[PDB]
Amino acid sequence: GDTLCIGYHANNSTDTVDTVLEKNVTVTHSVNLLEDKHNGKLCKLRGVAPLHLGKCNIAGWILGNPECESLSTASSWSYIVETSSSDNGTCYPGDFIDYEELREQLSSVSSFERFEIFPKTSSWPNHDSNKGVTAACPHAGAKSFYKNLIWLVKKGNSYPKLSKSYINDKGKEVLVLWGIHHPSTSADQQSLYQNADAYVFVGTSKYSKKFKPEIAIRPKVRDQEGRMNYYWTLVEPGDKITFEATGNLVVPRYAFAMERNAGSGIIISDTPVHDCNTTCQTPKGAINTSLPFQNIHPITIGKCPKYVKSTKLRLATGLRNVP
Amino acid sequence: GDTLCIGYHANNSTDTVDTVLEKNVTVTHSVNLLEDKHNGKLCKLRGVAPLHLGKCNIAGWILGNPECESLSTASSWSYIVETSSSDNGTCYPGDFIDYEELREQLSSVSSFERFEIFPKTSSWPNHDSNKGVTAACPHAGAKSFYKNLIWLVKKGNSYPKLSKSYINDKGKEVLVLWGIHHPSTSADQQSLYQNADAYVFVGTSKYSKKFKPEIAIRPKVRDQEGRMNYYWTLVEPGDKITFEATGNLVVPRYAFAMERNAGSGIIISDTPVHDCNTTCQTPKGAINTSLPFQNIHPITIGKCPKYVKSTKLRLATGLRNVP
Amino acid sequence: DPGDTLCIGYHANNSTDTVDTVLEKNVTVTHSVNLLEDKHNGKLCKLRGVAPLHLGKCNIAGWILGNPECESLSTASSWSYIVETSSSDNGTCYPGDFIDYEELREQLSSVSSFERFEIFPKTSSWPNHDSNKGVTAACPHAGAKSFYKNLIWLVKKGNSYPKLSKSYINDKGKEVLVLWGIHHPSTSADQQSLYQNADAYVFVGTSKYSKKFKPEIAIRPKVRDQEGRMNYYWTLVEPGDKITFEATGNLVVPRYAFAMERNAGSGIIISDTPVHDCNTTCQTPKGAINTSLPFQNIHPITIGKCPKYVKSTKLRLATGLRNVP
Amino acid sequence: LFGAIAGFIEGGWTGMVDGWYGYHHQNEQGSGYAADLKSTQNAIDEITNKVNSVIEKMNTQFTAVGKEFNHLEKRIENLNKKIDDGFLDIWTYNAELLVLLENERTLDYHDSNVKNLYEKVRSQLKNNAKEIGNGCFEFYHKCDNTCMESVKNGTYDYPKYSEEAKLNREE
Amino acid sequence: LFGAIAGFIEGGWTGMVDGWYGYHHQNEQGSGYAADLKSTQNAIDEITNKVNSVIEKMNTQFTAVGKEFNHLEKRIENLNKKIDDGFLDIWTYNAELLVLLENERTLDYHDSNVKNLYEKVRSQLKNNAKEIGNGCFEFYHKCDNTCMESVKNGTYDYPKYSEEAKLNR
Amino acid sequence: LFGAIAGFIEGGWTGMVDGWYGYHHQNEQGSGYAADLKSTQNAIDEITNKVNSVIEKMNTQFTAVGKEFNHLEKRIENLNKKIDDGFLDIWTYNAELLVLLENERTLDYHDSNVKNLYEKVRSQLKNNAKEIGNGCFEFYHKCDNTCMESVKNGTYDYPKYSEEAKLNREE
Ligand SMILES: *[C@@H]1O[C@H](CO)[C@@H](O[C@@H]2O[C@H](CO)[C@@H](O)[C@H](O)[C@H]2NC(C)=O)[C@H](O)[C@H]1NC(C)=O
Ligand SMILES: *[C@@H]1O[C@H](CO)[C@@H](O)[C@H](O)[C@H]1NC(C)=O
Ligand SMILES: *[C@@H]1O[C@H](CO)[C@@H](O)[C@H](O)[C@H]1NC(C)=O
Repeated sequence: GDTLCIGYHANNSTDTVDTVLEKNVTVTHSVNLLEDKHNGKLCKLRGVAPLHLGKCNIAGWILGNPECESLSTASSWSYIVETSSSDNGTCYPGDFIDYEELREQLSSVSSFERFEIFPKTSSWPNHDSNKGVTAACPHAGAKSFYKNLIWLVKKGNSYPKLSKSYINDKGKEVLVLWGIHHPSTSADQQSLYQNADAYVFVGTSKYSKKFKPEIAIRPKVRDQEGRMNYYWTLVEPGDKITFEATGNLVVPRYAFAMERNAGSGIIISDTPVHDCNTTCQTPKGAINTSLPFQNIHPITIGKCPKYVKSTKLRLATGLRNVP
Repeated sequence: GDTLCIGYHANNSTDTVDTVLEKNVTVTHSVNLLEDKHNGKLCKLRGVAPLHLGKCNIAGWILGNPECESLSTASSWSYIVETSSSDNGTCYPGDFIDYEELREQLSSVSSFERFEIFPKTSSWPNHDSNKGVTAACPHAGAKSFYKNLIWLVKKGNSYPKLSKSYINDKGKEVLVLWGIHHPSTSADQQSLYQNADAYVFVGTSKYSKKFKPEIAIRPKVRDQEGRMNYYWTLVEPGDKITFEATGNLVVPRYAFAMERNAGSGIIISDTPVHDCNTTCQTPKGAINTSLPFQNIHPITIGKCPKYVKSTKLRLATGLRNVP
Repeated sequence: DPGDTLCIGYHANNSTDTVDTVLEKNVTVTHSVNLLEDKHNGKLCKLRGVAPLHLGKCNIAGWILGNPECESLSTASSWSYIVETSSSDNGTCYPGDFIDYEELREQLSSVSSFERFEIFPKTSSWPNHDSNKGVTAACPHAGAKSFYKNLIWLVKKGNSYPKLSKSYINDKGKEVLVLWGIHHPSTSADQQSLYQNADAYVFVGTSKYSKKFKPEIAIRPKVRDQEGRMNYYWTLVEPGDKITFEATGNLVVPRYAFAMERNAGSGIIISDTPVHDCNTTCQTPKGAINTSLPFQNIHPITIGKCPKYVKSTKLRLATGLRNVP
Repeated sequence: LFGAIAGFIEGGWTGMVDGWYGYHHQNEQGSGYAADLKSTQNAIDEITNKVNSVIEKMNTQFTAVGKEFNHLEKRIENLNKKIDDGFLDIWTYNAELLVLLENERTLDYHDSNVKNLYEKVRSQLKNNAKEIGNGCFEFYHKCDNTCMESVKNGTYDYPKYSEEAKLNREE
Repeated sequence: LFGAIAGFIEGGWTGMVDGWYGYHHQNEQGSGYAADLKSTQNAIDEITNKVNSVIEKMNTQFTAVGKEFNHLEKRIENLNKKIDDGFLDIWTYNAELLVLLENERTLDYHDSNVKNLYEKVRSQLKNNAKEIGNGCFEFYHKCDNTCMESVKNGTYDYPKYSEEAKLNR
Repeated sequence: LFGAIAGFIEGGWTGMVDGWYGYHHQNEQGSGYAADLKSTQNAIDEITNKVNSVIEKMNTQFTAVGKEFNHLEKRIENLNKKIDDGFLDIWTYNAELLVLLENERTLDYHDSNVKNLYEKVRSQLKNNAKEIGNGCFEFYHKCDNTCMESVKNGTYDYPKYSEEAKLNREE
């Protein structure tokens, strides 16, 4: 007799999926819901490149460590990259106060301009701005210092009361950093600043702090028994910052006008940076995906798939495959 | 030949729902699962009203800024409201130490009473309690000061060592605040307190701190080149607090007996406050709902629906609607 | 009349277990499994086969400082978490702040190796200062005035307090925890009586740490009979690094320090549940949970590899069918 | 999907107003709609339960979401922002999918009820009626209002009409 | 729902003890219950899988929930409380709903199996048997223990019996 | 489960390449496979929708996961670790179960479609064809290519063939 039969597709396929009732069911068609591929590159995020530090810390880079000016300084970045070899930072030993908060705040800026707040050539006529140099920060073989600060020292036999202000006319906020130096011994204090019993004061509308030298011998670090502490503040548009000192103040030379962004981060990685566009970035490489889940890395930056611990998330689209 | 037919309801309805397989399916009956309506009011939470500051900060309110005593001071609140115009705070410039923690601890109190720990009239017979007034804190046109503190100054030519205790007999904890004044110049220090080299000490069973004046000129704020720092501590029932000083102490006048609550918060908003009951409060208005989700505001106080990003969450109850 | 009969049907039984579904409550089923762990063993156990440190009468503070009441404790070189009791009460017996105390307790949570040693031997370390009269009514031992075992309260010898200077280089290959104190007398008479020099100072330093301390002389309200105070400080000295002390008064000096290897995320439980020789992979202040199940309603604050805490009272999964006898 | 709603019964009835599922008879005494009370009532019960479940299982804590951080506390301020955003993302995703999955199942629930109502009837009449399709049965005999209702509550008497029916089934 | 369990087959059998689904015959040689082994076994496999899935997919980190805060850290203490409470609310909600959704589906799964077992049989006998309703078939012919078993494992011989059946029909 | 796929229709067809569901005819003019275009197309639409839903409902915030803490900030460092792990555990569990549940339902969706295609045909032919089982129908009459297609799009003429069919069925 003539016959009509109802049936369903079967094919080549060897994809398997799991269901709640059965494991390893072969299906005709199927789609993976888990992104497991990255591009092995550090990319631009929302079309703007990261700041890449290479040899240096963030500390090394904003203080202006002598090794850190091989870096072309851009006015914009979407996140910051340090490498495992990012080693040049504070070359004169000391605390960098609220360092982590600085690195957070500096994560991502839409505008960033370096400028000379206190021009070296005309700012300090009663103090020595040239002998402020150390074996702890060497440059072309010679004793050197940070590019963005100046270590003032007495001129002849006098350290007169120093007093100096800056008003923020930049229209953005400006980041200013300074240091205070703690000699090893009384002989060193007197030798560098004359006045035993020196003090420093730094002030703005919101900031106010007095500093006194803590004279003692610490364990040798990069050949120094003294120490320098590093400080920073953000001066608001229209506000003024004033320095007053009778010794021990390592003075600002360059400061930074900037416009902070929002939440970005710092990645530490040896993945090479590329001209390359992404919307989700990890320390291993970028993820270009539509998919809701990834297992590449828990710590991402951008607009990212949710990180999961699974190795496969295969969704059935076709039917059970019965050849 | 007569006939019996099986069928199903259809109607007026134009509500649509989405399913995983199909978008925009018209159904006969339907219920929204997402609360999207608020009442545009700030209300009483668990039947007790918030503390509404108006013109003032919390700082200005507990210190007793002269602009802040238009406020009727209740012994109970469920949360605190500041407005975008809440501007009168510390009128003599300085840091308010652990301010944000204070505001957290003061969020919600079941009992709150202001009293005079150190009565002005009898507490300071060897110091001047009347000339402690400034253009930085004006009242009815005249120089004034905070209501809750007194700025003690030398009497004639002497500032004798001051020493004063309070034992907490209130049975609750008491909040005490005090300040320490940093003059602009040596001439001012001596002028106000006589003794160059003054100090202050404040102590309880758990609290101990010495303070020394930091004399220097800061940038002008509300016409002041000196500063004042504000401090606070919670004295436990039975414990004692003692103040010792040879100058620079701005002394407590009023303190606060109180019983802290639990986790409430501070909302800053210009939404008007109403006699009105709610169990969930947002800066935009209150949410009276049975539903599990809302898209009104991520930052709520009370017992709230979960905040989501969606615009509709319509659950089908009836069947597919087929006219 | 009737032809042969074959019927199709399904099991029914004894069972009284009920489950809920989205459409119906309280449906009796034939077979059923609970998904929510609600039983604990009422004991404090070893986590990953290593026992917790149990402090008994003492704080962490009293235990590392070496409060005189705290050396009934056998000091093991390894622990998986720390237990304090509601009676853990002997701590800093001379009143003061313990700086970064909570951080210290976090860091000391769990150590895979821990060894106490004498960094500055009492017998030979302080030939120009008095190391025997540093004792107080605030810290009593066998009826007599005493002090912490792990620190020494140096005082002037005769009429002099010469500038003290003393270093230690960390040769232990692990990090070492060193603690010290600074003492703030009550009055100038006391300061001078104890250390001679009005205007003493203390400095402490490593490669990363540096701090100067000055005495804050004043009378505080009395605690355990004291009007002065002592502050307690600590730091972790990395392998190869050196720590130096310098002082002209007021320094309560280290005697014993601790070589150690920190673990990872453990925690401190405060509980009166007894500790047992007993193995677990999930621990709570009420007792241990030995379970395969994904959820538990015993306690929100657990340590180990645990079921997720939930607020429910039953989570019964149906395995059989609707039961219709 | 069970193949009834917008399936072999291709349309709904705006005429039937007193329930979700029911009948349309046409005999000698007249015609009209009547909702099946028992299965409609049962469905409104179970759907009410589904809605109440999705609402009432939401355990809710008294909490104050907002926190305030100072200018040197951006890290913890950002930590805090991370947790709020983390919760946003899971509550948004779960709510959306919960709605999607339940709707899909509600519609199939209804399809199932309709299909079972149809089969409850075919089961009873057997070959005393012709399956016309479109969920209609044509009786091979006269079926008055009392006969119609015997069908509606499951008490149809098959043998009673078998001879009359089988006569007409030939013709 | 598939309409079988507490449906057109209105009750269960306490008499059938060796399986979840099965048969009750009654012929000339006797009567009794026998569980369908193959479809019972298959179901216990799948339901075991369901239970193991709900349990084994739970990835679990070694962690220590508790944290200690000092009297000047109420804010971060409260932050911490917020994250504990947040998790409590999502795990509680998901667990409750998970159980509700899966139970509904497990009951429907069983309904489906029974309905399919019934149709597997109606398919085979066709008009050699009368559908009585209640999940029973009345044979229009003699069906002995060997005939009964030919039905139970899908090897019923329809033509063999058609004449005998049609005579009685 | 609806009992069709790997059920009463025990195997699939590697021979039918242009769709998910279809027919195999065999008459006098030849034999071959033809996919049912309408129900295949409908299914690919709906399954596309399911995939897109699971993907597109994921709302995603611009965030930077990482945070850096100082040696005296272990507590908040650990607090931060707790939130990252907590999210890990919920997203892992949800994603795994979502996939398991949806797969189970997709497979049953297909089963349902096949079963409805079969019933769509049985419904039309009635006793003009013999249900052989295995999803096949044997016609009691000649059914040519035009007849075959009248079946495939729901326009089979039952009365047209009833006499021819009933002769071959009975006499
Ligand atoms: C920049 O960093 C480099 C390498 O990280 C430093 O070079 C080392 O200096 C040390 C300490 O003085 C010497 O003993 C070694 O010879 C150098 N080591 C290596 C690995 O090259 C250098 O001191 C840093 N300079 C600045 C200015 O930061
Ligand atoms: C109070 O606030 C206003 C407006 O915000 C300000 O102009 C005024 O000087 C303040 N005065 C005091 C005493 O705080
Ligand atoms: C230890 O604790 C007890 C309990 O109150 C106290 O009386 C005693 O003085 C303490 N001893 C020391 C040395 O702290």
